[PDB]
Amino acid sequence: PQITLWKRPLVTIKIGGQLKEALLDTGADDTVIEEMSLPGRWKPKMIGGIGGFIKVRQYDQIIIEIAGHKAIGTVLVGPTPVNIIGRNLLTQIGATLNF
Amino acid sequence: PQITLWKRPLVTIKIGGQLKEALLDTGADDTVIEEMSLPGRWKPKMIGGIGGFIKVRQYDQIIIEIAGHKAIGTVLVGPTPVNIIGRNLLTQIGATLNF
Ligand SMILES: CC(=O)N[C@@H](Cc1c[nH]c2ccccc12)C(=O)N[C@H](C(=O)N[C@@H](Cc1ccccc1)[C@H](O)[C@@H](O)[C@@H]1CCCN1C(=O)[C@@H](NC(=O)[C@H](Cc1c[nH]c2ccccc12)NC(C)=O)C(C)C)C(C)C
Ligand SMILES: [Cl-]
Ligand code: NA
Repeated sequence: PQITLWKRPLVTIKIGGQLKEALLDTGADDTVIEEMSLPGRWKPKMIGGIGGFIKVRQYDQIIIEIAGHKAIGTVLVGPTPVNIIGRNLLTQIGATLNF
Repeated sequence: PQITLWKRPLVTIKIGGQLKEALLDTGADDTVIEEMSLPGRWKPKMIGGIGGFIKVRQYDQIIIEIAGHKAIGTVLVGPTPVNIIGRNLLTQIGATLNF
């Protein structure tokens, strides 16, 4: 699609068999989702944002669909205020910013 | 332009007579710039995200030139680690996400 920005760029994602809403976020290096169960081992990661840093769980090679596009990559799980699809997965679905 | 997302979408902006680097951020509702002087009255605001909230000053009807494209709107000023161009100005320069 071509997604304009008058509204939040919220799309449906599918992860773990579950549909969720997430923000397509070009300001995010990484993809961060609210607490949920994911398979396998995780590794620690610290991410920084507007209010400081937080610890998240990093899961690699997670199958996730983003607005109907399949991706397989790293998903961080933690106390994010909103599910965020970052550039690691935006690149996998071929997204660009255009003006 | 068409901006791929392999790297952070950082661009040069001009605001308040000053050149700065800022992140084109589709996930941001608002535009937030590091501490600087701007004209007019302001009001305080708390903005949230990863790591919690920071207090900022809200200035209205500010012009920012974003990679050569002028936009006017509300600009927040405060202790952001990264200058952020949010949707309120991305819309004005006709930015879209495409995939
Ligand atoms: C690996 C890593 O940590 N990378 C960082 C980037 C980075 C590199 N060096 C650093 C050094 C220090 C700090 C950060 C970095 C990274 O990618 N961070 C991401 C991140 O937080 N990105 C921000 C942009 C940003 C980048 C860098 C510094 C600060 C901020 C997101 O792109 C950005 O889109 C996030 C997610 C959604 C909204 N939002 C924000 O931070 C914005 N908040 C908003 O737009 C909120 C949204 C909202 C509505 N209702 C709410 C209720 C609760 C909480 C939030 C909300 N609105 C308002 C009005 O507050 C503010 C910029 C205004 C996370 C998600 C991985
Ligand atoms: Cl439009
Ligand atoms: Na599906």
